[PDB]
Amino acid sequence: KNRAARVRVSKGDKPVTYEEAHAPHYIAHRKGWLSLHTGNLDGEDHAAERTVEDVFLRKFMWGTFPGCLADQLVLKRRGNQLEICAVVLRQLSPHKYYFLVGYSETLLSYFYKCPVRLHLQTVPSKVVYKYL
Amino acid sequence: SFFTKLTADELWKGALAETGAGAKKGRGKRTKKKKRKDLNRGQIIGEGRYGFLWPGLNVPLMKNGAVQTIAQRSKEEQEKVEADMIQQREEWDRKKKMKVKRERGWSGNSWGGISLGPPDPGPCGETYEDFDTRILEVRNVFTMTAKEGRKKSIRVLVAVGNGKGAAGFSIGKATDRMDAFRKAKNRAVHHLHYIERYEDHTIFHDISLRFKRTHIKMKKQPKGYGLRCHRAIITICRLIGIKDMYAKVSGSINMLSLTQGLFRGLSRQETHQQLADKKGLHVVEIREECGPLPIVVASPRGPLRKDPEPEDEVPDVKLDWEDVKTAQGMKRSVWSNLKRAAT
Amino acid sequence: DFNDKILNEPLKHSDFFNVKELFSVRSLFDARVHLGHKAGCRHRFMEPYIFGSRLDHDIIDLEQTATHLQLALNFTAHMAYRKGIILFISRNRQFSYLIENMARDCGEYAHTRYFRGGMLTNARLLFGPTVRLPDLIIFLHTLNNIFEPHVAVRDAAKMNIPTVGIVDTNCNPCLITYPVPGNDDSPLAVHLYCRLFQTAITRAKEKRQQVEALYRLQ
Amino acid sequence: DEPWKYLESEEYQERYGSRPVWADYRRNHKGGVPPQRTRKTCIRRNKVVGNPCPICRDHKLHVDFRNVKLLEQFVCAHTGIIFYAPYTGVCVKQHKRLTQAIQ
RNA sequence: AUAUACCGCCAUCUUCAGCAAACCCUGAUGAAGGCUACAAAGUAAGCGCAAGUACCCACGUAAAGACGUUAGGUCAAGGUGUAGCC
Ligand SMILES: [Mg+2]
Ligand SMILES: [Mg+2]
Ligand SMILES: [Mg+2]
Ligand SMILES: [Mg+2]
Ligand SMILES: [Mg+2]
Ligand SMILES: [Mg+2]
Ligand SMILES: [Zn+2]
Ligand SMILES: [Zn+2]
Repeated sequence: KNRAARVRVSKGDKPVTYEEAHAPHYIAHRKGWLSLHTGNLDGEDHAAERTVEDVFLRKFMWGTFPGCLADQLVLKRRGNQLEICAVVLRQLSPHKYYFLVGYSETLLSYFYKCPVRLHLQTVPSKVVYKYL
Repeated sequence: SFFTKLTADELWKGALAETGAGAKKGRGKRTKKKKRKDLNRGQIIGEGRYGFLWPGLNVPLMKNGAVQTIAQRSKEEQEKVEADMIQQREEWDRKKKMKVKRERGWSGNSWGGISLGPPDPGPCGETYEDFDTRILEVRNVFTMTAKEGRKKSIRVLVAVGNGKGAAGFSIGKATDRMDAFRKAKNRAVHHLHYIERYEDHTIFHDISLRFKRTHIKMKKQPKGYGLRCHRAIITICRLIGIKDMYAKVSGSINMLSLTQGLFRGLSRQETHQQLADKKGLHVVEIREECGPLPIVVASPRGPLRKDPEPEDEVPDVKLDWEDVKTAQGMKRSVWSNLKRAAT
Repeated sequence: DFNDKILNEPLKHSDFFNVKELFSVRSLFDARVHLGHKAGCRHRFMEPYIFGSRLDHDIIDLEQTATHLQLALNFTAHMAYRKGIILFISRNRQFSYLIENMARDCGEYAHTRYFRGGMLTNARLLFGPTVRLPDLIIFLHTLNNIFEPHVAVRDAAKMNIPTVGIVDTNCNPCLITYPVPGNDDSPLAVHLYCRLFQTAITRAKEKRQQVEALYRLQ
Repeated sequence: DEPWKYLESEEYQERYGSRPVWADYRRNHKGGVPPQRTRKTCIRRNKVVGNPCPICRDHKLHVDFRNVKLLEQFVCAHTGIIFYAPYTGVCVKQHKRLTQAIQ
């Protein structure tokens, strides 16, 4: 019996997403990685820094866009460029959405001294993979 | 630290301790339960200690067709806002924790005189708002299994009825109380017996029977009398639509078999049109309010019989010592004639 | 309202579709419907339908047989004129081919294969939410291979569906509405019942057709 | 109002309906059979006791010989005998005030 | 301090294969049971097993291996409920 990034089978009252449904040993076989960087490859370095900073970024953005997201994020770091991709719901106003977008963009840029940019995709209700 | 901080649901799970050692086996705890509370939904995103004025999320972006500017919420302003939020949280908590008043039935903490409301609509579409439900009993049945051992399995008995002579009893078994109620109510509304009644408020004649060592004797009784019977029978008659009778139960007390024998007798009773068309005679009714006047009840639909019944004298009929006692009047007991509640 | 009048018109008339000409005691005796199992295979509720016994073999009363057969044919024909669904059952594998073939020929349906648990009761979950269960069931062989009462009579008595079964000396005519005493086992009897049902349902269908054409004219 | 138009007033109708007044009342008491004689009263020193009877809790009602259709709901239309206080749920004081009023 | 509040993470049977929401039926409508294929009341969402994926193949090895028992271990990876030093 192993409990590691998996859902407990319920009566059928648990909407689960693709990622939250599939197992961690299915990660390379039937999933992708939430981050995409080269610190892990051989010869590179600063992998610890990459991981720490991306975890902090994920937490900060989850808490500065609270209640609107419905899934994990997609990070895409091409050389210097940093790209974020999120899926959110249409809870609040686009005014607030764009205000927080610009706010987080400026904060991340001034913090990391790095060119940052993000995209957000709207959904009426969070997609579900199955009902477990 | 912030890196050590994490999401909310994990903390809520760890605080509630929903499962793992105490929830299983049914041992539970000493009726202590931490109520789930949602904090993110409560406050607006803009609320904080430093009350900067935010045209983006906290303040409307445009006013009088003029763009706004960042401003300050001073000491007494943010204090007013904090007091308002405290009052709002207290109101939400009050509305959260309150009493729950499910109507007292046969007794407190008992599911006897409780009604689940009418059955649910059918899949093809079948509305049963005319039907009223009733939970006769509920019991925590236990049966053991190899690996998990004792399992709690709720069994429930229910009845349903119109108030127009149609009704049905049923049982329901499930691991959950509400699910068992639902199963029982559905298959009850599907399983129903009809019984006739004489003048919308009584049975046609007294019925004495036995069923699984459960002797039961119901006696017809005229208007202005009420229902002095076992409380289960009282609720069942409320569902049926008859307003008054008498009844007695002797021997074992298992209300499942009680209801089964009750419906069996109420179904096997013969109507007066039935009996008249069977025998070939005119039924004649006599009251005490009315004098010596023959009131015909029902006549044979077929050809009437020519000769009348010969007078049956000293009939071979097995009677009851208790009712003979109560008729002779020598019987005495404080427990017989009590001035109970309404019906 | 005139539609209800057309639906109700055949009821007042007796033998309105002329079902009597199909059968006669001559034909029944020729098809050997009058036979019965041994006295050991006798049944209480079937006793009164037994005209007598010979060589410890049971014999059926042909007057009662003809009465019940007339009633059954009349009911089936009224239902067919009402377009009511009809469903045949014959668990006996000796005639499943013929019975399915005549079912195809009639347009009314049949189930000769193994009967599944709760096929009628849980039919909603089995097939779908909205499904029209049949309006009439009939039995060419009331008992199964092991000789128990087929679950279909019980299911029909439960869910209020009428049943018309040919009851042999081993069968239980209590649940049956229109029990027809006869010979469930003989091939002549099976073929004769099938042909009679073909003629009856087809006459009812073509009669509904002609009446509908007459009303479309008028 | 001392007169009996408060009964025809539709607040009475929506508060009760076609049912009698005693039908809604229910007694809190010991287990099984209740006591055989109701409480002495529902009002004391211009103070009301918890779970009072309906005719006492509804102060706008007035028990008098003149309110015939209010008094007749207790005594059965099919038998002239008046129902008892343990039946109708009222205290003995107002019960016997009602019995003398109907007399 | 409390693993006898817990989350998170694992041993165990498991070198198993069953676990099962939702319906129906039998038992006089009791706890409970539902298997007979030349077939007699069982139908099954879903999970698991399995299949496919990784290594050199389709085998093999890994991986996976549910419901639950052992109030199994861990408040000493980390956090947190309760009780305390403050
Ligand atoms: Mg392992
Ligand atoms: Mg109490
Ligand atoms: Mg432990
Ligand atoms: Mg496998
Ligand atoms: Mg392994
Ligand atoms: Mg231990
Ligand atoms: Zn035979
Ligand atoms: Zn009072």
